[PDB]
Amino acid sequence: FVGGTSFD
Repeated sequence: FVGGTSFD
């Protein structure tokens, strides 16, 4: 997901 450390 956009907005975090290495998330989808």
